[PDB]
Amino acid sequence: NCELLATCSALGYLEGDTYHKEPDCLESVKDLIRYLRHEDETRDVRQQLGAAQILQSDLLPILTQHHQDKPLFDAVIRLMVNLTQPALLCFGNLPKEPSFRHHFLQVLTYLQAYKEAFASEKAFGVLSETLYELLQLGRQEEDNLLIERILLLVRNILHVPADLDQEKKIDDDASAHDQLLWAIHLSGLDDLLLFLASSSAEEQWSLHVLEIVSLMFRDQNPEQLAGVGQGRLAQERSADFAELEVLRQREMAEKKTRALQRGNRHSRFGGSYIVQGLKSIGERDLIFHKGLHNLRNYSSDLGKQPKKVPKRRQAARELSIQRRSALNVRLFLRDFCSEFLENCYNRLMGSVKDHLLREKAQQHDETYYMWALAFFMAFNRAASFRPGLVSETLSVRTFHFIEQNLTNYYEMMLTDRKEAASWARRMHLALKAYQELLATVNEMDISPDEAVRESSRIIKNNIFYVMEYRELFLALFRKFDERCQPRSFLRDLVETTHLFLKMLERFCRSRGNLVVQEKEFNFLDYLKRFACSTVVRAYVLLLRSYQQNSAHTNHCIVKMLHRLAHDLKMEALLFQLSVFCLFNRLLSDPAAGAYKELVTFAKYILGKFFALAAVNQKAFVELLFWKNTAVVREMTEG
Amino acid sequence: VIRTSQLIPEMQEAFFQCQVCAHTTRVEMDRGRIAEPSVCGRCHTTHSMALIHNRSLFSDKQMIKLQESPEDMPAGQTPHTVILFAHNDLVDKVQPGDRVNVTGIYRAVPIRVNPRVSNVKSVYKTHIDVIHYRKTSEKRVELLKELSRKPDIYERLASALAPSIYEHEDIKKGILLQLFGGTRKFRAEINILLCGDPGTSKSQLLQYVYNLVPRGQYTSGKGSSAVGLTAYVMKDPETRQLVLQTGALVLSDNGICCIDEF
Amino acid sequence: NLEDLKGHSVREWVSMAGPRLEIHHRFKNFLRTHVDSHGHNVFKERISDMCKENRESLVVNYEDLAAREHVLAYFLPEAPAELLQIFDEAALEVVLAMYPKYDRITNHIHVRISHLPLVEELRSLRQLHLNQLIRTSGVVTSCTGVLPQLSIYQNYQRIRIQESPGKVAAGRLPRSKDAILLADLVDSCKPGDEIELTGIYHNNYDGSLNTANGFPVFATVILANHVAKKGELTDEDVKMITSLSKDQQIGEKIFASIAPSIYGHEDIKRGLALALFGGEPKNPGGKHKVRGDINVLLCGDPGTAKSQFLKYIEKVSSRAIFTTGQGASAVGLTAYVQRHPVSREWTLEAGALVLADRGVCLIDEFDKMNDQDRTSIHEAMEQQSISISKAGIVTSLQARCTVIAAANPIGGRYDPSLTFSENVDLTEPIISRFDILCVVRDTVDPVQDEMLARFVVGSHVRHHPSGVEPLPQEVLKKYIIYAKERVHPKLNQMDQDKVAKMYSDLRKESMATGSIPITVRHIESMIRMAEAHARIHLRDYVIEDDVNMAIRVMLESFIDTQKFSVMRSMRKTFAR
Amino acid sequence: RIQETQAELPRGSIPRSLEVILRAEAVESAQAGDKCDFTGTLIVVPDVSKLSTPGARAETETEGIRGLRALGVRDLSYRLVFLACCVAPTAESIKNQMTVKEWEKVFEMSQDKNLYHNLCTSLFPTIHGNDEVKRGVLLMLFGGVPKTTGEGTSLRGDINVCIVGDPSTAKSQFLKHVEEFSPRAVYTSGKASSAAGLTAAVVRDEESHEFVIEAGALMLADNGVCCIDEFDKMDVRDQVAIHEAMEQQTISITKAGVKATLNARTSILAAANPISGHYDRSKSLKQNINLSAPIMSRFDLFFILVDECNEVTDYAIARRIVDLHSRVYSLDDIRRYLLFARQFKPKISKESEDFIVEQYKHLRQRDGSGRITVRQLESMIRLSEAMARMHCCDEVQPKHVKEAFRLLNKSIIRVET
DNA sequence: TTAGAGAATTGGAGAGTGTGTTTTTTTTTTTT
DNA sequence: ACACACTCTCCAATTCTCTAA
Ligand SMILES: Nc1ncnc2c1ncn2[C@@H]1O[C@H](COP(=O)(O)OP(=O)(O)NP(=O)(O)O)[C@@H](O)[C@H]1O
Ligand SMILES: [Mg+2]
Ligand SMILES: [Zn+2]
Repeated sequence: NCELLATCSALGYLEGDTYHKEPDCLESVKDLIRYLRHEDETRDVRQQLGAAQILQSDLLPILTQHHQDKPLFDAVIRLMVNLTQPALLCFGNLPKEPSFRHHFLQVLTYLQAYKEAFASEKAFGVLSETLYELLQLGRQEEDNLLIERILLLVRNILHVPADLDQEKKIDDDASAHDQLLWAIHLSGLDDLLLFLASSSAEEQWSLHVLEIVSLMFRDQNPEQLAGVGQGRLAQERSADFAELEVLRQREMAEKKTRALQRGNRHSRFGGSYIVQGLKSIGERDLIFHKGLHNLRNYSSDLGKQPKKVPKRRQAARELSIQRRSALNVRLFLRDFCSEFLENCYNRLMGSVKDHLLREKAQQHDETYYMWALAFFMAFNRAASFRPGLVSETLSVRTFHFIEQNLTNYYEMMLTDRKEAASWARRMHLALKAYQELLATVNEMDISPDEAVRESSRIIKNNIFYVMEYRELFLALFRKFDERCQPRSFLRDLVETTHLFLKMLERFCRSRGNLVVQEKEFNFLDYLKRFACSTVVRAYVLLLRSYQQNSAHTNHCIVKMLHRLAHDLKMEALLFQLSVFCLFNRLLSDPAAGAYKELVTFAKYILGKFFALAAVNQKAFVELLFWKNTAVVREMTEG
Repeated sequence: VIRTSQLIPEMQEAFFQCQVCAHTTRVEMDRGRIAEPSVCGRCHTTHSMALIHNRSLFSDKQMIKLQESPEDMPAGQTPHTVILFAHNDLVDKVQPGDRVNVTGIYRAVPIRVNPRVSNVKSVYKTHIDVIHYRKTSEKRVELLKELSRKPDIYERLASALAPSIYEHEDIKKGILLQLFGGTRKFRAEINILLCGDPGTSKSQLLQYVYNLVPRGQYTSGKGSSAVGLTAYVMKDPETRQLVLQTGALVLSDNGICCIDEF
Repeated sequence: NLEDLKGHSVREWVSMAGPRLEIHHRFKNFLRTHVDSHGHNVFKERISDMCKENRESLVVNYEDLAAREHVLAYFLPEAPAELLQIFDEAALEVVLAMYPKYDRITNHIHVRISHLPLVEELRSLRQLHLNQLIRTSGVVTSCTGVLPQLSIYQNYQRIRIQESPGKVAAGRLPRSKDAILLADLVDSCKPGDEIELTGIYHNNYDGSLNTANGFPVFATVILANHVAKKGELTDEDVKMITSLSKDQQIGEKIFASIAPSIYGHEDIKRGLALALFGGEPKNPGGKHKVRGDINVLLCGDPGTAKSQFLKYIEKVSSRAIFTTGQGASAVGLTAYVQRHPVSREWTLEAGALVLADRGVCLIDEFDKMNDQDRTSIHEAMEQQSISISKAGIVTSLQARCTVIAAANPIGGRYDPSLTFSENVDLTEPIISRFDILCVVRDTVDPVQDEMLARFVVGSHVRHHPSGVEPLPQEVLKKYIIYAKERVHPKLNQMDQDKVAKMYSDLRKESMATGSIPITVRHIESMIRMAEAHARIHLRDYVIEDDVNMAIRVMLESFIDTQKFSVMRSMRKTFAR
Repeated sequence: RIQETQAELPRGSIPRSLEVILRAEAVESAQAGDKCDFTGTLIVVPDVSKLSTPGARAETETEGIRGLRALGVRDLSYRLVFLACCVAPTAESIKNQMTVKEWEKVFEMSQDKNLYHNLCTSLFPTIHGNDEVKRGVLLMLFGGVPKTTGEGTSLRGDINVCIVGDPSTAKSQFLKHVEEFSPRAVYTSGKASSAAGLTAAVVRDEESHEFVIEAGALMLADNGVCCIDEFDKMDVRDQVAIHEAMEQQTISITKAGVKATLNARTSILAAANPISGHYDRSKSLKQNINLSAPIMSRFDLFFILVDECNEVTDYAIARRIVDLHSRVYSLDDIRRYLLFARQFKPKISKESEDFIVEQYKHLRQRDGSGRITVRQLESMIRLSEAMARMHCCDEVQPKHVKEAFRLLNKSIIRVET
């Protein structure tokens, strides 16, 4: 430790607010590079430099005050570009070994400190001025390299994640990412991103600008971002008072129910009762030791602890939570997003698609391209501008491209067991983008223009005639798994299914019959494929969280369930004890008034069950087990 | 009644929270036993659930000590005693020295041989679980107005004092005037002295007037007296913490204080 | 530059190699180069004195450390356990550079800081102060035996200090703290001492406190670094002291410098001076010990500055105690027995005459003690011990003190128509135990009134908050402590015939008037006074001048005992 | 630890008490005997001795709870505590407190004409006649500057005043009136109501059978004014202790287990009764009163009050009393002005020395011609300086010395004659 | 396409070990 | 003799892999 801490001091010293470099500072930073060139795989030199806080202590003063020496400026920039490179790229993965895990965490800690240190607007200002000078040349390879490393420096600074677990800030407060983003605006560096994105000859930089822009907007979804306006202050104030009111009210109500359930006399007042005629697990009647009031809602299991699960038996879970940034940041982001869509989207997408098609040996990350089209199409649609603003993406090639990518991800998720989690994440991203394409063609039907309506019919015609889009949903439902994907994937999949069936039904109405890739089609025959009992199990799992599901989610799932049960007459497939337990809890909750469709559907299907049970007593056995299609149909025959 | 404890809080519903992931759960409790969770159901990590004392739900209890009354004793014996527990509403309704009738449930409990060991003694201790206990206007204004408007009311009110004393009318008038007093710098209240032989009815007269006024007090100048004229500091027989004992003169502020063998 | 605090706490910063070496060199260079206002090297002298006496302990002053090397003075109270370690390492090699053989005597040297400016009151300590260097004051009440502690073994002792009585508010209670003494600090104090303590404030866990309070609350203690009561004379001090002794009029300078604001009263100042320096104790042939100390009594009219003189003596001397009349008991004067608070056994403890020891014990309103309390001092005043036999204890204690007392005449005013014994009302066994006796009276001369009044008015305008020339009081204090420790007068010869004749004649006349009875004690008293005058002149041997001075003081104080009409004849009888 | 205040305690009940916990900036803001209002929350604290942890073990007619892992096979019990977040009572400071109204008032007082008599009237409106007493007692409030001599001895600041009179007349009124007016003052008597009395005492504490001190009236009256009634009748134990307390302003104790020096810096106003109740107008004060010469010589001023049954005077007194019952400067103006005046420290002028020494010489030769000590010279300086301070004068000019001499001379003459 | 048998890894049910635990004589101050 | 804290072991439950119904 002491060796580096002693030698690194050579760069200079600070006098009040004036920084004085040493006369061999350049040779000194060259020695720091020589240290890094012979660093250990644990990244020990980087941890030592971080402990010595060289970047915060000397490099920021050198860049702010001594940048007139362009060779020294170049040396400092490249040094900190190597130092700031994200930990996942340095180690190659999050390490399995505890020693390397500790080193990774420590390196990432120093990177977090560097990100906080970089928040000074003066650095971005100098960087933007330098970059503004470089682009005026219409240059040497070293000039291009300086542009490259400037872009990569801000990329690396943005890339290292914020520790929301450390910050624990309330909504509308600024995180480290938020403050740094605001500093980008305050420096004017954003204007250069829009120049680079809009200028045609800068296509080589546009691929980097895509990563920069997509890194900035991560915390804000485009729909709520499009929602913002100057009156939001009073809106949030009044709404928060209302939210606090209902929260307090709910706790009061629940308390009183518990208070009435408990007896009034103290916990040692005693007593004992025999439930005459109710036999035990043993040969004789049950003896009950608890208070008299408890028998009003008795179930024998109330005394039991839950079953202890094995470690490897646990399902997947979310590592993320919804947020909103400070109103200043929200307004700035909305302006930037509007200006990017206005000036840059189609040109940048054409450039990025060109690079992804041409430059396959370079292994560029396609997920950013899909993220950007998924984000900006949603923003454009939320603002309901003319479809011309997103013209480039409105073509069949996008559907085929994302289908082959999504099916590749699906096949890899199945085959490449060692990376199935990441393949599932990639597949989920692709599904999200595809849902936006469907929403876009649906929206232009309700436009006033016949030309775009005809274009919509052309796209939808190809999508429904070809096999892949109508087969894909069944392929995903067939291989959904609790370890493989969290429930968010299932929500997206079933909602996309409802939208696909809606547009399919509307398209089938155009002619006496639809012919498809070759066979005469039948909508009811296609829906019969979803009568697989595994699909119903997934639907029931999604239904357990109906109070936490969105209103749109609940509408979509209940609509599809009623259609499948009623019109296909497959009703007996829903006669299940797990479902009946959920129905019992549903009808017991006093909040049932909010869920009229669900309770009426539940009472309807239970009516069918009790009507059958009155005739046939075997239903009480069938209720324990899942049905094959033949059994579902045979139960009505008896 | 002999003695009354300080108020005791008592658990009703324990509140458990996970250290790892802040998930919470509530446990209704069973004749003094708490069913502590072994594992957090949300995050599947054992021995991670903690009892939060001030978030739990509590009740009030008090311990009262009572003695048989002197009338119903066998001759020459010392008296017996029992312990009573009173909950919620009844928890502060009696004070030492007074007398009551009580209805309750006669309970019996085992006791442990030492605080560490789990063995119990073969002879049980019993107590009473209390359920109920009993202790053993314009019309008036108009009557007072008419009576005050009657002649010789001063003589009549004086005559009403101490009917056992047949002739000392002007002394009764002086005592009546002391009870009425002046009104509010200068001392507005009145002080009176009675002198003469011992065995005369003056002590009976003090005890009579003492019983007529709400803020009254009575004691003797002798060192054998029940409460002193002087304030002092002593250790509480229960907690052995200090308590400030003010004297009869302080307690009788805005009241009458009768002193004997002055 | 050492001052460049960046990215690190000061504790971490001084742990680094570069800063540690800079601190080490700076303190070493400070030790070798530090100079006094005269251009003298300070630490050459101090180190040499430390080595010559084998004392292994070096004292540094915070003020001039700051004045010359402020950066170290700035760090020092913030990280004491670091800088004090570096300081010890630096001092030992300077010592070995000057005295290469000193490793034979010791292998470590401790640096001790002094005059630290940031004093705190003993009840104003808070968690803000933890692990920093502080200074406080108080009186010791408990003190363990010296015990060995593991490290090798070193001495260890624990004490308890509390707020000084009369610095707490009236009728309320004092706070207290514990402190730890290690190595050469043990037996730097004993119970009842008032001390100034510099140390590190430190805390640790204790289960008893957590279970007694129910909250996770810690216990605290002070690690002592320097302890001093509230000789070390320089060469310049002894040089000026010895040079002053050349003056033939030094007696006038010393006498005129006692209680300077009191006008007049030459005899009182002279008597108090002799009692302040004192004669020398001796034990010829080992079986016949005799005391050295000179006791004084003052008596006379009210408003004559009697109470004021005692307060001055209390201020100028060291190891002084003051007490008044009915405010003292026989048991409080000598020694007392108690059931010990924690050892649960009978134990004996020191009273005033024992606690004073080789010091001054001042008494006031001596006329108004209870007689059963006043007769407790008879052994201590002559045999100079206190013997006790109570509650199974049988022992004796040292009582080697000087007693000074003030009294009033019977009926409030002295009458020159009566002798001293007739006017004072004290018995012969008390009167004969005082070496010097004085009588002070009112007078009515107008010029003397004008001079006294003008002087007092002058004193008042002089001290608004805003004969020969006397010494500054600090010079006199240095002079007394030198003379009592470095000079021991020898009585190698004197005229026996002259003293014997005078004594016999004097005793014969004392029988005639009966003003005071004269005994063997008077001769021994003159020997003490002669030695005291010899000591004031810093002479090792008594000479003829000293004997004449002693005889003059004796006879001048004796003539005042007589009736006014008799004094003329007595004065002419004892012509000197 | 707190207790129910006197106003709440229901008749016949024993008082209840509670444990209160203070933290951070609120610490040591309340002392025993204070009455305060606390804001916070009520909480429940477990018996920490029976819990166990990886860091530390458990130590070990009711039962607690059972069934926690940390509790083992023991049982756990609770008690109530009140956690308080706030507590309040139930030179530059003058600049901070005085608004322009107060500044204008003290300025108007500084410029006032015959301010001395105006303040006498304002402070003592009830009193009849006896202006000399009013002037004398008023001056005592302004004190005198204390001084420390270079060798470390110190010179007395406070003056002391004594009033002797018949039990029927005014002397008691002055004591109770100034006590009601003044801040930080004590009323007591020579027949004191405690084992300590006027000066400190030793008592054995039964918690250890250990000897400790207990404060007397003159310790509590430190930095204040002390009023002593029936001073002619007093315990000998206190009388000896008063000799030191009057001039040295300290108290010294040396008994078993206790050795201390205690402060008693106080201005004393004493009231006494002459022998046979009524003052013998034919005899001196020294013949009339019980006090000894050493105590009597301590006071800076003396005054005598004696009645006679003049009909008009009696009728006037009666009418004053009944009229009072029938019903210039306020007391707060006097308080604010007095606290302003006591910041001045006037010097004596060179020319004033000649007048002072002359007057003392004149007094001394008069005494010698038909006794006066050095203490009288000090009292001249103190009284004249107090006069200069009360008029807020910059130095002790001769106009103050003349009045101070007049007061002292009239007092001594009526003492002797 | 759905289900059972053979091999490998891992949780926890259970046992063993170490340790802890009113009633008498004498002094001192101040009340009498 | 009767309770905590800690260390350690062996049995068999859960999943991977190959095979038949
Ligand atoms: N010669 C003097 N010079 C200066 N101050 C003096 C002188 N004589 C008396 N005083 C002052 O007189 C005051 C009383 O002094 P003090 O020592 O108590 O005299 P005292 O004779 O002992 N009085 P007392 O104790 O009643 O016999 C003090 O303020 C002295 O400073
Ligand atoms: Mg005196
Ligand atoms: Zn959890």
